Amino acid sequence: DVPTAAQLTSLLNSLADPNVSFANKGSLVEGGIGGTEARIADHKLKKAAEHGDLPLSFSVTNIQPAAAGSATADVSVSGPKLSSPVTRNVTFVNQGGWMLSRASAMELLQAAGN
Repeated sequence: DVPTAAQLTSLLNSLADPNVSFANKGSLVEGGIGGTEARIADHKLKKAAEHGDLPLSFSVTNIQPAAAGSATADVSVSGPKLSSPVTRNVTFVNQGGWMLSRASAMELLQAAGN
C-alpha cells in the first residue's frame, strides 16, 4: 500500500498552514512534535509568512515503497519567494493516515532557514 499524490500534498498543505500552530500539527508527524521542535517550526513558518513566502505549493512525484510500511516521494515546493522550485525526497509513514517521518520532518525543518 502506497499513498496517493493527493494524500501527500493534502498533508504537506496542513503542515504548511500558518493559521495553525505546530502544537496542533502533532497528528501530522511521526512521533508528534515536542514543545522544542514545535516552537522552531512555528517561528520559521511565522518568519516565512512575514516575508511573503506563503502560500507554499507542493507537487509530489516518484512515490515509492519503503520498509516497515513507509513510502518515499519527491516533493517540489513553490511559492512567491522561490524563483525556481526546490525538490526534496522525503519519506512518509502511515499510522492512522500518512505522516511525515520524524527523520524527514527534522530534515525539512533544518533546511528551511537561518
